Amino acid sequence: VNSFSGYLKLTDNVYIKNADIVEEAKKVKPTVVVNAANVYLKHGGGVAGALNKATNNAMQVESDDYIATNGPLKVGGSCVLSGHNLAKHCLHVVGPNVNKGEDIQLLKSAYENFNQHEVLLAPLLSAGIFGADPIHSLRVCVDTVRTNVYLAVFDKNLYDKLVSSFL
Ligand SMILES: O=C(Nc1ccc(C(=O)N[C@@H]2c3cccc(O)c3C[C@@H]2C(=O)O)c(O)c1)NC1CC1
Repeated sequence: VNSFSGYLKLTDNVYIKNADIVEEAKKVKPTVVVNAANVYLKHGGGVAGALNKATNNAMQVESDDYIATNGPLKVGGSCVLSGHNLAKHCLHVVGPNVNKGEDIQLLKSAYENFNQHEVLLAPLLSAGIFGADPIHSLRVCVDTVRTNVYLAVFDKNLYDKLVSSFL
């Protein structure tokens, strides 16, 4: 039993809810919140900008030190940093950005990072301003993640479409 509430169950391990992932992290304080990161951990907009803003820019400060030490992530890769006031940990995962021409096959590799954590609060990778089809992202998520994932979808219209079209 866990504290996530009001989710629709899609499969044995994947749950989804129309919710602002920022509001959901503050309320649950999950062990892991996933950020929709880029390779530079520059949290400007979309999900990333929102999570960083909620940390009063502490996420960005920590991220800049991480990059200065380690260099950029790989597309499809991840790193674990602090969850600040939102979660114990933040798993920064880089999905391909279609608006940069990145290979959509990297989306499966990106979701494989979730398998290193037993339970996660997460957004759909590569959706929103990353430019991929969210229906496809959900399919890849279900078919790749084996650990327990609770997906927050900000847009109600999109949430309904994801549920209604789910096979
Ligand atoms: O500002 C926020 N939250 C917040 C959450 C998500 C996002 C975001 O961009 N989502 C993305 C989005 C939007 C529309 C269609 C989409 O396919 C996606 C993918 C992604 C998502 O929905 O996962 C955001 O811009 C801000 N909270 C403050 C009031 C406290």
